[PDB]
Amino acid sequence: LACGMIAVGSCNGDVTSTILQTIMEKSETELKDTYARWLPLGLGLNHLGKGEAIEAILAALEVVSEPFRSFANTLVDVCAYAGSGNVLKVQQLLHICSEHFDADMGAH
Amino acid sequence: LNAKVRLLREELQLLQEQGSYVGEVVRAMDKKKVLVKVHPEGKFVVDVDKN
Amino acid sequence: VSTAVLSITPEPNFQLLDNPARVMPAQLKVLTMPETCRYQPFKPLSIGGIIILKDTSEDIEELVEPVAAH
Amino acid sequence: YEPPVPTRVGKKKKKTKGPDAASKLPLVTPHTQCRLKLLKLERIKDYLLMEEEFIRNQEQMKPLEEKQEEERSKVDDLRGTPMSVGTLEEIIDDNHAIVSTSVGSEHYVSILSFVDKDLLEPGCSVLLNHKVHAVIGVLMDDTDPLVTVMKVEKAPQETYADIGGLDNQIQEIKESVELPLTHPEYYEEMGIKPPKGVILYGPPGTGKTLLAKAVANQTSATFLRVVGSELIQKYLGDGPKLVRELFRVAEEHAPSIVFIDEIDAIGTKRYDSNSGGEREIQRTMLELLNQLDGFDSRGDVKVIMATNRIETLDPALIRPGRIDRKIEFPLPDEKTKKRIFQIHTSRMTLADDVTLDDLIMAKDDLSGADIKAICTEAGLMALRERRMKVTNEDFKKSKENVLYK
Amino acid sequence: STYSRQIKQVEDDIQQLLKKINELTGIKESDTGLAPPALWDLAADKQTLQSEQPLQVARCTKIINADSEDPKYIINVKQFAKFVVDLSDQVAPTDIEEGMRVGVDRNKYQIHIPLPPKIDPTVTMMQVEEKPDVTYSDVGGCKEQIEKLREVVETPLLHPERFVNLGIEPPKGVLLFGPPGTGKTLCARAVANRTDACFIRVIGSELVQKYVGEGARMVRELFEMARTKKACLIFFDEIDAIGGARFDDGAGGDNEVQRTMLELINQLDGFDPRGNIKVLMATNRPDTLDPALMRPGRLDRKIEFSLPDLEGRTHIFKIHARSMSVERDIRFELLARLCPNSTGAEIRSVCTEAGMFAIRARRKIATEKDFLEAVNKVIKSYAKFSATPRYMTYN
Ligand SMILES: Nc1ncnc2c1ncn2[C@@H]1O[C@H](COP(=O)(O)OP(=O)(O)OP(=O)(O)O)[C@@H](O)[C@H]1O
Ligand SMILES: Nc1ncnc2c1ncn2[C@@H]1O[C@H](COP(=O)(O)OP(=O)(O)OP(=O)(O)O)[C@@H](O)[C@H]1O
Ligand SMILES: [Mg+2]
Ligand SMILES: [Mg+2]
Repeated sequence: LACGMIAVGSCNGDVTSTILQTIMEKSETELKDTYARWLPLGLGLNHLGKGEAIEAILAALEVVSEPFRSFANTLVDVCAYAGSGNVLKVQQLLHICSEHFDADMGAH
Repeated sequence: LNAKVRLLREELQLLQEQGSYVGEVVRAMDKKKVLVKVHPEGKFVVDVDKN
Repeated sequence: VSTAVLSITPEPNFQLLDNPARVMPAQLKVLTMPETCRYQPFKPLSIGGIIILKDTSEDIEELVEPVAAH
Repeated sequence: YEPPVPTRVGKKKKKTKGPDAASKLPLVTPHTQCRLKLLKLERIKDYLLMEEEFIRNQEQMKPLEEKQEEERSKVDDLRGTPMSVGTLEEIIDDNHAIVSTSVGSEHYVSILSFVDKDLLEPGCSVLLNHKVHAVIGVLMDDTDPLVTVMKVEKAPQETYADIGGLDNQIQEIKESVELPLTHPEYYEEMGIKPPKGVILYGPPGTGKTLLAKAVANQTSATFLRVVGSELIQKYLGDGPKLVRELFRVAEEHAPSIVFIDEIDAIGTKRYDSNSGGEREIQRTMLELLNQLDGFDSRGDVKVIMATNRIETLDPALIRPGRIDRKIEFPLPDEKTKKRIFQIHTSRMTLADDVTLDDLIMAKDDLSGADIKAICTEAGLMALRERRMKVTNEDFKKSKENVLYK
Repeated sequence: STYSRQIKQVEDDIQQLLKKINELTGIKESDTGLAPPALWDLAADKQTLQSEQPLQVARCTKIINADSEDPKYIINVKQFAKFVVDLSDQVAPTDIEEGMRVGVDRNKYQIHIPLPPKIDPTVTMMQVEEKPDVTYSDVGGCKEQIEKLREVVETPLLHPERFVNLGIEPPKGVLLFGPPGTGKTLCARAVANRTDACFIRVIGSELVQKYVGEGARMVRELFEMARTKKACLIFFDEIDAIGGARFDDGAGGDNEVQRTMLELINQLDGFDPRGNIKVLMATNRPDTLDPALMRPGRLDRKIEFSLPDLEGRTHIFKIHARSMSVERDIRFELLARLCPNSTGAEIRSVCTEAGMFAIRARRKIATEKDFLEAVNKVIKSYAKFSATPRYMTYN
């Protein structure tokens, strides 16, 4: 959260790399903790409002285990398109919200 | 004559069916509802028969 | 449906009935075996019931295998 | 045991009435057919597309029990039939209330979820289940016959062009009841609220009610007309109650214009049907004082009063803040008399031997009502002789008819 | 105009889309008081309809054998009947008292829930729920009057600790009096805006009722519901409607209104303590009020809203011309000097008429000449209809 707040909207390479390293170094059971939810947020804070600069970041996040991968991807994508009004991204988010699950899988 | 007899026998059962209240219509509403005032019993929002 | 597109983006006239034949009381007046068949009924086929059949030929007898009770 | 605590602040219903509800789409600017308005409309359209797809999906995988028509049918089943009409006596909790049926028996029942809980206020007519008396709805109260009595349904046909000589009076009344509605930007840019009240005073027949009719013709606000003598009731407190309800109805139909015609007649006339004497009239006047300028916040309600005896009114009633403008209607002068005669004979077919100059001085204290009566009675005399052309003899008989005898 | 065809196309599409959305979601009826379907908890509604039984409202009358383990309660079920019942197992015996409203079931009428006392809906609506848009900054020339009013009606509620420590009992009643338009109701609205306790506005004409004893009943219920709050303020605007002095004119002259006033007086200072209610009355005819109502313990403070002096009139002119688009050199002191005995309402009308004179001339700025004409029209020309000279004999 801090390193994101210092480097908010800056697309800092060092912060992105170390956040990715921390995220993929953690175990799948470790990612069940909600404090891990802050790891993408700072990453998302790094690329706040940048837009289409997350495709490399999204490709990197693809290797992360699930359901934390969906949470991280949604967080960073939203932070990238923050304050833009892109109706396409809102449509994607509403499609994510459409399919409901009978909690653990539905965090994102 | 048989129809008269049959109607007479069914009339005994028909007369035991409860009578209908008499009300005054305040106004019709949507979805075939009517605001009525039963004579001693205030107001009601009642349905309307299909006929 | 997919996502909405946003701003940007010949009955037959006869039937062959095998033996035995489930024949209606009305079917009897309209049922008649093929002419070329090797068997010919004794009484008219419209009478119904159990009918003996004269055999025109003396070939092998392709009888009907009895079925077993349930 | 502990009493329940409501989560809603206050006990009154929501002030907003008759809104666009869910159709409150954002106001797109500019109204000009430009690409920016086009883009804003497209953005609204894309949000509506996304909403439509989402709602369709949710209803698609919703259970057969949970469907819009199925849920409406379940609401109907929960309400049952018939639905009794009771009175909301008290809101004990968010989902609990004390309601009294028409037989006078009270019940502590439960307010169901589908009830519009912001429509619930004490004394409001509620719809209850026939068996369990649980609140299942709120009955939209029909318009009161008194509401119909005040409201002027059809605008009067008298326009400002039918008024002669009252140029200054027309200007003053327009600055208070017409200009604030048609051109509020003047007042907003000047930093002043419009003149609050207006009272039209003058000798009888000078055109006060005619000017009120002209205002009612060219107004976009609801027009309520009440005669002062109508405020005198037969029972104690019914006068103040009537004034309170008149201004409540005025507040309901905002913007509105309240025309209290012949206000002085509340005091200058004594009727034996008034149980309370001058004291009940004074209490009604105090209620009128509170309504004109009192504790309760007043919406877009404009008050017009008319009287031919303004010296008999309580000075606190017409004080500034209650009635800002006091417009005088003097007896017409010769120019105004000629204009009035031309106005009321415009549809007439006058004879060549009839001159309005002679009729201008029929009486020294001639008013517009006298001139209109002269014209009407002269037309009546022409009708008696089966004529369409009004002669000077007809007007001569008219003068001796209306003015004298 | 080049976009007009596409404008109408997309507008019609939006309207059709809105109708389609309303088709699936809801928004209909609204005459039977139906909430939007997004708030429909139908399963909970069914569970409430089954589990939560209706309860008829009755009034407990007498408790027989309250000491023993079988206390019987005589209840009066409104217009229905009278019964001898027992409490349900879920109600403590000490939670039901004689004379209080209870709610009982329809089968055995056993008392199920104690209920709040019955209050007239007209009395309930008298409490203020939307505070007025007037602050103390909108009242000019009443510094001492506002201070005296606040240290009685606002300070004890805000900081009671300053009073209990010194054994100090603050005054519990204020009468604002003065000529019409001087700012009595304006100061009351300021109090209601600043107050945090329950504020109830009562107009004297609202206490006049058709039937005998009804006004006293409304006063009693007003003070009953005012006592159901930790701190409360009751405003009696135009108290001279019912607060007139008692008299005997042979006939029954104002007997019922005198009984209403006597009930109000008994509630203010009688055998029973009033409570934490701090009353506030405003009238332009304080000479007509009953001497018992004008007595300390019922109206402890008597704040006079006399006509503003020169400084007060200048302050009012500044207050009302604050948002005016006035010229640069408006001599508001001169304007205040030009209307010696004028209420604040006349000053507000002077400002409004100066603005109207400027507007009528199609000018966006009001000059000093406009204010002079406004003074001539309001203070001088309208002086025939002034309520001031007659009403300062009453105050
Ligand atoms: N100045 C005028 N110009 C034209 N017509 C007039 C004028 N004054 C009066 N009239 C006519 O006289 C009729 C009656 O006058 P109106 O009722 O308006 O008078 P009023 O001053 O309100 O009287 P009242 O005091 O009796 O209520 C009007 O309908 C109108 O046709
Ligand atoms: N001291 C003041 N400072 C500023 N404005 C004032 C002052 N006094 C009166 N006004 C203005 O004049 C108006 C007069 O209305 P207000 O409710 O104050 O009168 P009132 O004293 O209650 O009169 P009444 O005795 O007729 O009820 C106020 O709404 C306000 O705009
Ligand atoms: Mg008239
Ligand atoms: Mg007042």
